[PDB]
Amino acid sequence: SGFRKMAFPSGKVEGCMVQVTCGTTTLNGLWLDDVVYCPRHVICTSEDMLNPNYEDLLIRKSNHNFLVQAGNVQLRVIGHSMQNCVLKLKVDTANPKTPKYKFVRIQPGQTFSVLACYNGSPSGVYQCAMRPNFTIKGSFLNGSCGSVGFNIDYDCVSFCYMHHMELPTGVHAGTDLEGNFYGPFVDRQTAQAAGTDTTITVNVLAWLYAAVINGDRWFLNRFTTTLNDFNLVAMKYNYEPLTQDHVDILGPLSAQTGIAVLDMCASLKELLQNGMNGRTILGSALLEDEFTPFDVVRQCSGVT
Amino acid sequence: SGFRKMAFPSGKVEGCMVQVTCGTTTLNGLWLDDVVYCPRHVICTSEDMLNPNYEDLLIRKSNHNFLVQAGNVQLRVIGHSMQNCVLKLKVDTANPKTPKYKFVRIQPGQTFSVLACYNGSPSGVYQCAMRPNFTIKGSFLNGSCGSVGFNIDYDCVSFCYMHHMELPTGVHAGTDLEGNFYGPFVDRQTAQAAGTDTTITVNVLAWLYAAVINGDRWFLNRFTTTLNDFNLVAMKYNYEPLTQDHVDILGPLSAQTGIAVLDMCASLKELLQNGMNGRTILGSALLEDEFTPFDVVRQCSGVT
Ligand SMILES: O=C(CC1CCCCC1)Nc1cccnc1
Ligand SMILES: O=C(CC1CCCCC1)Nc1cccnc1
Repeated sequence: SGFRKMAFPSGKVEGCMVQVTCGTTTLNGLWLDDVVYCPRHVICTSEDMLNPNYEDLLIRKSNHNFLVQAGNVQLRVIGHSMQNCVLKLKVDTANPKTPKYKFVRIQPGQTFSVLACYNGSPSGVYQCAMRPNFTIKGSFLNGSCGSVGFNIDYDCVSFCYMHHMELPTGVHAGTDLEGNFYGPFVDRQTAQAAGTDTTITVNVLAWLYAAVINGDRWFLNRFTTTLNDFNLVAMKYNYEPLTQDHVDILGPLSAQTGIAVLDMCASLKELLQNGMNGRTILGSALLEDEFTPFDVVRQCSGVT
Repeated sequence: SGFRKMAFPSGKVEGCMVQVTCGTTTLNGLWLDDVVYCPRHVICTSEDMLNPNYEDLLIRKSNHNFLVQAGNVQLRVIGHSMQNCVLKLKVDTANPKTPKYKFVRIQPGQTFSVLACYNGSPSGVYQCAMRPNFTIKGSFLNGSCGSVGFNIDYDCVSFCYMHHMELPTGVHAGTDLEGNFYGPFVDRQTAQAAGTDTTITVNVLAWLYAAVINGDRWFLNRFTTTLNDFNLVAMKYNYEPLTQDHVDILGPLSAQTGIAVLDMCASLKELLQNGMNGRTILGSALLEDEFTPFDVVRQCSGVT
């Protein structure tokens, strides 16, 4: 019993973290097989960061200008190329710690573990959601860039996120491992407002199922609702509209708990309309939206 | 910027996790040098678990009855002994992944990372506090026992916690790595009520400093207070009394932010007396007490 914002075990990712230095700027790289993936803003200087001409900047850089250090051993860089907003540095050595891995572009609402890194060294790990507005609410300083998000299916590490920039609002933006930004963000030093952030309704419901499973049930009411009723309430409170897809994905939690999805929606509806009246659910005084139905099933059954 | 309930990178601990099986019961072991540390209730059967005579039970067990498996290779067990509530299984092979480590008994209020494990396999990692009543609010199922808590100072893993039992209230109890329970708990199948849990006041203050640093400051007021005034308010609300020690430890956050500790106490006082009025601090609708002043400094500066 008990329920925690649990991150994936970070060991398989630790073994892939390197330091990347170009001119003066240092940040993190991801060493998989004989390629190191890092943010392309590694090649920038403070005078460039306004509106960097990454193509013109990269012309001026040679394999020898990319200092790649794994612990206390340097990697020889035999190739460099720019794919969208990441650099691929071909090195002469395969990372002997390369886990089974894929590159996956996650969907907003989907969760992942971040291993925050500085100078290619891990500092810690936490679980995150891709916000509906394609931002993450991270813990990232100068030198945390190139830290990656991931999921792990048994032995396969799915890399979904590379950290690039912090918005003036203090929220985080980043790319997939093909260096495509999640959201409209560009790697520049300009004000870039994040759209309206909605609450990930299906994740709140999944978390309400986790609560019931772990014995927090005071919020179960004698009401039901309809997708269309519930969604009128969702709109008001900037929740994502609930679809039959979302309901289908909650089926395992519905089946286990025997609480129909639309009944739980009616619990959610009442919590939105009346607040929590100074009570808590799984040690939280607000509605947690960063556990997927998958996350709840995994943790509540103990998948490894 | 941003602030997260961050766990230590779990890789150094993953490499120490094994499976321990005695009779039918399976749970987790910790393989360091040529010793495997596991909960002694591994030797119990469901008929024993009421009031187990661990000494008499252990008589009946031989080195060959302790099946110790690291991934898909068995360890030969050349010795077994009981220290308090853990078993030390001497194996013929040193764990080649043994990190630098110590065994440290933590103080209540101190935090640590848990790597929850099943069948010697990691499932995930989260940050925890030893509650003032020597319980932890974990995420642990059947087979999670022998999962360990830890801190990491650069390269040294300090093991502080081994998970043993869940109380009927669904809160967790466990030992240091010398198998001494934190708190009054015994490894039996009896109702064992946990004392009153207080809020770890110094950690809330440290978290209030983290909030101010990350730009959440709406709770800063024009008031101050005194240790003795503040502590009258602490009592009412079951906060731990604040001491000069606690104030001394907040000095780095006070100095950085230039907000005297007793001023922040006066912020805390008002939050206790008036609640949060439906606002949030670092994405929380209640007062977080599971970040130490050390934790806040580490994360806000980015120690690795
Ligand atoms: O965002 C920047 C600088 C950006 C990076 C992209 C190019 C313009 C400059 N640094 C940073 C700081 C804290 C957390 N994350 C990232
Ligand atoms: O607590 C028990 C059984 C206790 C263990 C000690 C001896 C009496 C039996 N199992 C469990 C379940 C979930 C999380 N943690 C532990």
